[PDB]
Amino acid sequence: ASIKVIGVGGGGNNAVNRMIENEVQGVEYIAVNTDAQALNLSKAEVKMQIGAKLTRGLGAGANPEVGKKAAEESKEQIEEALKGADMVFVTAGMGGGTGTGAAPVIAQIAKDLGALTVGVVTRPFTFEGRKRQLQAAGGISAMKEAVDTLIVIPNDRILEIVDKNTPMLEAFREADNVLRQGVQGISDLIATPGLINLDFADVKTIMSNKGSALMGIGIATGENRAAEAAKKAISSPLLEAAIDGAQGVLMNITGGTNLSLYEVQEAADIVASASDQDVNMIFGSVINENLKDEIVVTVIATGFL
Ligand SMILES: Nc1nc2c(ncn2[C@@H]2O[C@H](COP(=O)(O)OP(=O)(O)OP(O)(O)=S)[C@@H](O)[C@H]2O)c(=O)[nH]1
Repeated sequence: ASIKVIGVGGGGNNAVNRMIENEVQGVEYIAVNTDAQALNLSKAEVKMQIGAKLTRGLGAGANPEVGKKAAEESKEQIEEALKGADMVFVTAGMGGGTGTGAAPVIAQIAKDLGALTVGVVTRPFTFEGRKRQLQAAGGISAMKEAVDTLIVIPNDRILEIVDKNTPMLEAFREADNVLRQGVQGISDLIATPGLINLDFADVKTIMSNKGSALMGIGIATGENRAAEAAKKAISSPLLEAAIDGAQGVLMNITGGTNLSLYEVQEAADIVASASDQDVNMIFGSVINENLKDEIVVTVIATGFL
């Protein structure tokens, strides 16, 4: 009922902006940064500057230690901001200083408060350099110890979706959109009750912080949309392990008012047919009025180990 989405650092805050612009509902947004300048470009209602004393508003200069200590300096404000949350999503681009360093601290505060804590983060593009990869790896494992589930999106695979024409700025806008889809694929099923009844217990069921969780997305229009989006999702480049490896699978099929009973059934059956015979699978369905002839299928795969 109290669902919070908390973006951390530049990348995460940009993802929270795409979410606000697509009027994702049912969630309270919070933006967190060590950089005061960037913070004021956030559209989130609550804007939290962390590590005022340590960084004086100037960012964490690409050092995860500073991001971590910034979030520790602001320990009590993060607690106040999150009090009463049943569920907390923590988004960030891993690789820099504030995301990598602060996101784990914020995730741990949320778990400690009893929130169901899901992380949704990206691993950086290979073109960003070995040092960004290293820093990111470090924060990804830190995050896994601090969340109930960590969804990890490998940015390189985004380049296998958008065309090879795409320059950096547009590539990163796509990353904001994958991050949004990872949060929203889950939050939409739980923010409001759908036509398929789907509760917290159902969602707790697919939660594992043992191994990075992975997501697949598929989008289609036209008369064969259900099967095409289901099939694309199970074949998403973002889904680096095959879906049959997963012990847990959440599936979100979203569509417009013409989303049909047979499509739901078809998409659910495709995804279940690709999955392990003993998978624990929870399916949800939501109507998005703004979609017209397009459907979206998201799968979150967990418990690969
Ligand atoms: N989704 C998204 N990801 C971004 C964007 N800009 C950079 N990234 C990714 O996130 C990673 C971290 O960058 P960023 O969020 O901007 O740093 P920061 O966490 O704020 O860290 P800092 O030291 O500058 S204070 C980058 O390595 C890159 O992969 C963006 O605008 N949107």
